[PDB]
Amino acid sequence: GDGLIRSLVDGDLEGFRQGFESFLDQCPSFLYHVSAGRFLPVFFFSMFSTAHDANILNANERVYFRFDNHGVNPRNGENRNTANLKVAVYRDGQQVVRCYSISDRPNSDGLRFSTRERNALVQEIRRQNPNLREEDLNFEQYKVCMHGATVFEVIREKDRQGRDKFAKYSASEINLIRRLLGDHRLTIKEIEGRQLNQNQLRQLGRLVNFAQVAQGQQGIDNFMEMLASDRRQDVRDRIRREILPYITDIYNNYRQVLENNIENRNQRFEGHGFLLGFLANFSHRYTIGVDLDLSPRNSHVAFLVRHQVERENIPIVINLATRAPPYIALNRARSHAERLHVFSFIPIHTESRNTVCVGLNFNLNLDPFSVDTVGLQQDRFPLVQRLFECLENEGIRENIRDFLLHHLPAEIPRNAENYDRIFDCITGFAFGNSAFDRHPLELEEEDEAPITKYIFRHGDEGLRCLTMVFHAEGSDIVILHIRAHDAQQQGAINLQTLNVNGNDVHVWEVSCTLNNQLELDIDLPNDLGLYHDYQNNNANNFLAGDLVQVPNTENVHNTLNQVVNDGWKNIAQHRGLFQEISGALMPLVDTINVNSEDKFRSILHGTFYASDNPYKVLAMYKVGQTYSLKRGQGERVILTRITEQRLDLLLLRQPRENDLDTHPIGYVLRLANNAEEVGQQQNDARQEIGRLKKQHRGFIPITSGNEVVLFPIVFNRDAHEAGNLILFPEGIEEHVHRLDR
Amino acid sequence: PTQKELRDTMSKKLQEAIKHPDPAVVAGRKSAIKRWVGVLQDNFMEHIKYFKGDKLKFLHNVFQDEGCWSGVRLDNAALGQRFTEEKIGGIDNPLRKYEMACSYCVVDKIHPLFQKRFESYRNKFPGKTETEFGKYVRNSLLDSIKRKGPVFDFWIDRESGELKKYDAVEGFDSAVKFKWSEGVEYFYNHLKEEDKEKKLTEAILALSRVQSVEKDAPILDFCVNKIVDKDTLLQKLSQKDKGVYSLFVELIESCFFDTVHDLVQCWCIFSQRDYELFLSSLSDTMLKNPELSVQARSLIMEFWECGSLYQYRKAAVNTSNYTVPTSGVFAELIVNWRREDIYKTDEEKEIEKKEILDMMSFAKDCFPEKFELFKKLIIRDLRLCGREGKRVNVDYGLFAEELFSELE
Repeated sequence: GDGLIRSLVDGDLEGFRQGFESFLDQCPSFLYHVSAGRFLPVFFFSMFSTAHDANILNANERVYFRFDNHGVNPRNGENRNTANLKVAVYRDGQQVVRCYSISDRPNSDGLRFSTRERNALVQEIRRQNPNLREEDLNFEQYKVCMHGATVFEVIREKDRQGRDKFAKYSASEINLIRRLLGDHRLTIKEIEGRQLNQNQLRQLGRLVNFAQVAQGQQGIDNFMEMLASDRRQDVRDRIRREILPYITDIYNNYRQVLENNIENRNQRFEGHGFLLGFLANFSHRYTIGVDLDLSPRNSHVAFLVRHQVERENIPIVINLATRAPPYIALNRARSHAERLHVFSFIPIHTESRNTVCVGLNFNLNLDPFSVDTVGLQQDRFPLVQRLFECLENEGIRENIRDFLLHHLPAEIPRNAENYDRIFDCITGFAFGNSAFDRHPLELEEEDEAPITKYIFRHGDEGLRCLTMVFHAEGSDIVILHIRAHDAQQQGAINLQTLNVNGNDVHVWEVSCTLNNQLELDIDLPNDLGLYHDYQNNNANNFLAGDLVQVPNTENVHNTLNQVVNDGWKNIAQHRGLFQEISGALMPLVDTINVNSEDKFRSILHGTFYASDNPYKVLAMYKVGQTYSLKRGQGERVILTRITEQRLDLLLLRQPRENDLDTHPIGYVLRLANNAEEVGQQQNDARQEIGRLKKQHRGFIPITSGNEVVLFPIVFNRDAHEAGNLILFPEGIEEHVHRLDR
Repeated sequence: PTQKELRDTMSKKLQEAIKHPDPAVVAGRKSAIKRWVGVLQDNFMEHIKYFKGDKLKFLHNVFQDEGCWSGVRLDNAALGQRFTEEKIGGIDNPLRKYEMACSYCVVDKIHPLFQKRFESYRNKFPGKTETEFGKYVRNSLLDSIKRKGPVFDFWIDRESGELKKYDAVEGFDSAVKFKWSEGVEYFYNHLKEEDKEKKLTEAILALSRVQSVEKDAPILDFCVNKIVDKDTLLQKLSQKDKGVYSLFVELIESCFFDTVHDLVQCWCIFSQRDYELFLSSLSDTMLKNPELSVQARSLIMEFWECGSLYQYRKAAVNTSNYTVPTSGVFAELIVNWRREDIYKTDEEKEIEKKEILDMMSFAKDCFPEKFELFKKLIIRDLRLCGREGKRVNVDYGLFAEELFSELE
């Protein structure tokens, strides 16, 4: 590479485009937040304010900035926390002043540099060059924007005539005029056309001011070398002694500039943009990977620094808290770290058993950060076992809820518009985990009991409730309900089919409800009494429906042992795997109701999780992005369209000393509601695989081998027999994809 | 809560049973409880997670027994017999006896305890030979218990059901691969007297890695303290990349302080970064286990006042690029000095003072033109970073300024 700020300052737009393209691969979730407050502007500010300290730019290459805050909306007159970033660079002895405008919006009002911004800029230039001739200065105005998330453009505006090379007003100026006048709904032509009073012009001149960034007392040239290590103690010391003190100092130094001329700024997203910028200044020199989680109720960022393909380097997890104690922020960082294998791709790019956690609150005067180390290991959650253990032990409900919620794909938002998606994923995941559990129940009193699983089909064909029954032979029975917000039927499930000696056998119920706020609530377990008393007391209270026994699925576990290992490139082994899964689901197709691709994917996800092999299974895994370009016409417009590529299911082994090939297996899943819809679904799945084969750098850090297995899978809802339930390619070779290193 | 938090709630509850006259023993045995339960990862917490009431009173009676201890470490043989008794002190045994017989190598009881579990599990079942069904039930049972660790699949043959017998060399190599502390000790005793020194060296090298886990450190302590020629071992360790460093930090964080003292005195090498990290590790551990303050502090002063390490201590206090390599060490020492959560003699506080002051005097003399910045940096580490045992909303930087005043 060559450097993002370096390529920008030098005017090498194609070098900046290719460089920013590589950073977008390093931070796959960057684009989701470019339109959230000042996330994008602060990102670029950080990159510029820390470049002198990183020796990217010389002291000769002066950098001047200004935050062009948008202000009130012309449509509703409400405050906005968005802004534009105006940055210019001047090297003494040069006649070129390169001016840059950064904003989320592609053509936001005031994005162009204003005449007053030019006067405020040249004012700062002469604090060191008092007798500089401004007529000899040639201004090169550029624009950089990304919006949607799907588009990223770099534009070099064409040369313009005098007094037309600069716009009349910036975003902040337009906001002040509206505030100085009465109307907030004044259009630009209105504002530009009205003659302004001399006092109003003075307030406009006092509003636009530029500031200069310079090198500090602490150089950060080798700050990423300090983090590209395998020693947790080293990485811990470097973050606590050098790295974070610098970031805290720079953010607190420019603290007043952030809060000026802005109301209700998003401190979460701005603080995260500042951290990403610091890292982006080293993106061209190191293989960095950033996993950002900025969804609601989440403020985490996990990154891993490497020189090339080191497999034991220490990840770093930072939680940013706007208004929280430092210990509280560290707690949140530790909680994310313990579940990092479910959430993040970072435990895939490193095999380290520890992670450095950091809780950060920029607002605190004392104790702004705290650092500690947390173990990093993949956990196997026994769903059926914890269900039985949660009847007499409190707190397991939290872990059971966390198990189901954390495995939800991060792509699916947890709002009212995706309620059915979330419900389909939770029920399908719970089914696959419980229906495909081969182990018996480890009882509390030094004993074990085999578990025969059942699933109940409600009389209402269109009811959103998954009900299963787990019978521990010789012990208690647990009825599990995963209900929607409106599926609150309390009729009893008939357990007459269960062959139960009376014993001390009790019937328990654990009910779960996904509410309208998208929170999964697990009620307190209830003892419904002894089995015989349960059947007699509910004689006229039995829910209409049928209790279908779950078939034995032990051969699926043995088959996955061969498929995940030596037979991962064998199409027939994969064909037999899904034929057996089909053989198990066919007696349950009507009771399970695989009515959507989410349900289909989550059933398989829970199946591969419960089985010892694969070691790791991920749903909706982002492999990477594709960048298509468009060039336009001096006026140099470079447009980049970004399209994401995701794998419905990715199955991975664990890297071992003898075998570092994780044997990556990817499945593209589709659902066919009718037998006529089958051919279109298969073709669509095959087309997606062809596009996945265009991705390479996304599959390279996931394995030490040079091939990936990709298969198209289609669920045939209207299948007559089990042989056609899950449709697998018959082979009439396109599943093995060689990787280009 | 988090899994770490559940571990400490069980660690702190099990620490109530520890009662000894010497404060140093009580606090060293408390560290062994945290090692037994697990700190950064689960150890025996897997078996005692749900233990409540009389179940905890059983473990309370075990750890309060002097016979289950050997100084500050647990007597594995004593624990093995206690954890396989039907009841002690009138309290029933809440642990799974077969799993305990496997973990502590009670080989006389492993097979009869497994057969009890096998019979009660078989009797819960309704095309396959009765012999083949028993092989299936044995495989299903062993695979279930194997979820908690490979030790529970180690002693029972899956084809015949008989108790497996192992050569000491094989069991020793398996216990290291399993990171099985108790198993490493059992097979060492059965090793040939000529194979003992060679086997311990292999284990120390293998587990002295950057990717080490807390479970490796008990094995390392046992193997190091039984090596006869620590000199020859230190030579082979130096050839391995960061082998000396990895062995050092593993015993430090696990509070194996007596094992490190004897190691640092022998050959009174390692890099400068290794040197600085030993101090940082000790200082952190000092805060995570404040009752071991003296022991950790004494180890710092040995690393610091080692005359052969003169070239390392000077660079440690060399202020460069707005940082000094030991700012944290100084800061963490100050935090210990102002610790009001644990009672301490005023004499202790005082020795703790002159302890720090002597180190600041070394930095003042070594680099006086940089000593003014040194000061700003030290108070920086004390106001920018929050640490364990550091009280909230109080300026620990003012305390450092107090010491600087006394210094001049």
